Amino acid sequence: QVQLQESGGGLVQAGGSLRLSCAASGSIFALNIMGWYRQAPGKQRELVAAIHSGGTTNYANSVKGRFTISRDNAANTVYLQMNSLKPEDTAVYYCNVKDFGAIIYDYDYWGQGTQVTVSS
Amino acid sequence: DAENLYFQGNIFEMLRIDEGLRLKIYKDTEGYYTIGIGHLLTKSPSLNAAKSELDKAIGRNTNGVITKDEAEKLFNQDVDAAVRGILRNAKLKPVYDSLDAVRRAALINMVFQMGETGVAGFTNSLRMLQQKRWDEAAVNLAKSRWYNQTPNRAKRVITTFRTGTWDAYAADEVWVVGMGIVMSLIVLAIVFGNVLVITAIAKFERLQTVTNYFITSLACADLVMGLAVVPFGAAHILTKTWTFGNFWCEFWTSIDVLCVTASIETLCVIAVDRYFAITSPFKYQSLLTKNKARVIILMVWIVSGLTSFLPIQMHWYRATHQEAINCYAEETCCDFFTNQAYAIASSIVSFYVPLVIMVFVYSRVFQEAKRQLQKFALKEHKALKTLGIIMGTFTLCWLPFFIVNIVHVIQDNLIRKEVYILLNWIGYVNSGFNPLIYCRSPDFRIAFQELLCL
Ligand SMILES: Cc1ccccc1CC(C)(C)NC[C@H](O)c1ccc(O)c2c1OCC(=O)N2
Ligand code: NA
Repeated sequence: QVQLQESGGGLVQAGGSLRLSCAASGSIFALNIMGWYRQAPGKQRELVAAIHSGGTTNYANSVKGRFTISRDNAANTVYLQMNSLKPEDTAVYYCNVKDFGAIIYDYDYWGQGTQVTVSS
Repeated sequence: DAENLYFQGNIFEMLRIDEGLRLKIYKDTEGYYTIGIGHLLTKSPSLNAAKSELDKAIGRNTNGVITKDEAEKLFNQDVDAAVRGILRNAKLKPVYDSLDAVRRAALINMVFQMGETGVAGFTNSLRMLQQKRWDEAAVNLAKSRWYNQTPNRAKRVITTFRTGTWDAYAADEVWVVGMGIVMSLIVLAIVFGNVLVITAIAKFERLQTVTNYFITSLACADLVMGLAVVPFGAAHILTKTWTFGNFWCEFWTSIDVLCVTASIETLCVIAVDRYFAITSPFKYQSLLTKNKARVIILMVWIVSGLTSFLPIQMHWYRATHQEAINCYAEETCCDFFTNQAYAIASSIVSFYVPLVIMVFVYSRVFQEAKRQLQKFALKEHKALKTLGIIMGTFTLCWLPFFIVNIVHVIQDNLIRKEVYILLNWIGYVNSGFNPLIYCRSPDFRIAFQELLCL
């Protein structure tokens, strides 16, 4: 029963920069993975950038060097920096949280979704 | 009589409950050497005096250990000598004749225990039994030295004198019946619960995760438990004997230790798996492949086989004492005897090393959750409660057995056989609990419903 507020998306020119932002409202376990997924037009949902509660990160092989993920102090907010945007980065970006409350498995919380359109 | 239904009332099943069957020499409540079904060997404090009297009675060199067959023949002789002792005596025979079938057994019981001469010393209580004053004799007998030494046995015998029925012994068989159905429910739960888990993972392409690859192994180990180990063990206990010869006795025993090892070691592997899955998820995903995991599983089963089928089939696990020698020879005996070496080595592998790793790893999780990038709120309490169930259920079910297993190795006779078996069975039911612990994921939950179309 927690919420994920997404913000930052919109229209952007090719090669432009954009900053997605997601804040986690509620009580999430101290160990978790907060990140972003995307759905390209007519393609499957793909991991973009993720960040473990312990600081370490992970990116798709198509956004490495261009996209960078970071997080806030204790507000549990995650900022996604997207530089050098390409037309193939045009998709729907969902904010995601993997909560390890159960240890054995993981509980997913999703965001509402924010559109990002890159002017080809 | 036309009676072949269970619990016919007589002296034989009555004494078997009061005395019990013990093949190796033991000490009674007084300290005298007794063997079989309450057979007094001698009153000499020397164990060699006991053995010499025993060898004379049986007719061979027994080394303190007789067979079931020999024990029963001693039983009937001791019963017949009690009946002959009653009819020879002048105080016992008048009372014995004037008693009913049920109250005759209660008298024989007393004579069987403290001898013809001793029982005839109960002048007043025999005078009351003769005049059919059961409740006075009941009160009176409870004031004797016999009531203070073995009160539990006396109460039953006194009650048999008072009521004149088998009330004090009738209930003993009801509990065996209640025991049997519970075992069935255990087998049912273990089989149904685990067949479900394995089907859910095999059928759904989405429960095909690394962690679930370890669950499958844990579920497989628990499956063979409820199919092979648990039922055959139930029949062994219920029917009092073993009816599958020596080969299947050690084959079954091998399956027992094999699955218990593979189960607990997997619980250990899962704990480590979840540690890396949680503490360092990016390294965990890239390093631990499905092939690497399927190698881990193979090794856990290989170690399991090394501590089960290998030592057992090669008879390395075997004890050397006479009671173990006889049981290994007897086709209808499948009692479990091992040497210090095996019982210690198997316990460390099957339980103790997994235990330590799991306690360590699950601590590192709780301790590292404190030191992350972060109010004393709700989500942590519910999480702490989870591992309290995870680690608690494992501990509560297997720790009491493996402790006792060790204590029986250090000091002999410290653990009664009944306890060792009950605690072993409390460990068996952990195979039923596991599918309720390791399969609460939303994916398992959805799979479980679709599988049985709820
Ligand atoms: C056959 C019989 C007769 C009477 C009562 C019980 C049984 C069944 C038995 C004892 C075989 N259960 C095996 C038990 O679950 C077990 C499991 C893993 C182990 O590593 C060990 C172990 O036994 C002690 C040990 O040192 N190692
Ligand atoms: Na045997």
